[PDB]
Amino acid sequence: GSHMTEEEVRKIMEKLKKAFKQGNPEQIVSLLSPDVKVDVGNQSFSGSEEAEKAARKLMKFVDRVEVRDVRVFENAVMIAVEFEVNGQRYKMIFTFYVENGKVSMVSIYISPTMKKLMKQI
Amino acid sequence: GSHMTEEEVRKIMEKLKKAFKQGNPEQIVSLLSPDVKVDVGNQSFSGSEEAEKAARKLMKFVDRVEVRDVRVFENAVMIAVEFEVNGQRYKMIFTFYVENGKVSMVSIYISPTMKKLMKQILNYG
Ligand SMILES: [Cl-]
Ligand SMILES: [Cl-]
Ligand code: NA
Repeated sequence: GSHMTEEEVRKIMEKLKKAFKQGNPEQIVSLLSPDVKVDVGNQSFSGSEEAEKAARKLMKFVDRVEVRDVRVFENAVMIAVEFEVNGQRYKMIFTFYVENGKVSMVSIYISPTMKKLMKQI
Repeated sequence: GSHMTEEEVRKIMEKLKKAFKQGNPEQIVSLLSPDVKVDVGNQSFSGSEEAEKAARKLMKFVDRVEVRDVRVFENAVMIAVEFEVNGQRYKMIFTFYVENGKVSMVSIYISPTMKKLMKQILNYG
């Protein structure tokens, strides 16, 4: 009545996984709920518009994307990625929490070395 | 030079799991980095002492804890729990990101029905 079956979460996982693998950010943005909450480093973003703006900014600095692993846990889709920015490689973890077929919350873990870089972006 | 092995992460996972199941928050607080960042709903907390305060507030209202499932993903420990508050059961997911043997960041997913309740507890508990 308000939750998502494993099958439903898996469908969104496949979409997210495919989008990351193709380096296709627009598919992921379309999966965000209008009031999506994004947490990355000290920064926090509210709303799909703010999230889309942030995603586009980040992707402009990213020269290469590699998907290391993807896992589903309850209504959470976790994606471990490596981004190349200016010849340097950074590992990040994206967690997508799904409600009603869309992503309500995004938690992004970034390494301390990327924190300095991420402030610029 | 800066990472944690799967074995070290799993050790902390076991500690976190035991603390939840046995209902002993001080064990969790002891694993938090001094500058731990916690996000739950609209609330945000910085520092272990502040996180400790939030944990104590919550535990005042939580009458039962059930650890439904636990998984390790890279340096993230995810714990799915059910909390009982005032006779009602809520499902939550706690994600603990580990750095250098302690938890640097905590991300908590809560269902929309719990959102109002959690704001009361964390602000006014
Ligand atoms: Cl449901
Ligand atoms: Cl290391
Ligand atoms: Na949410």
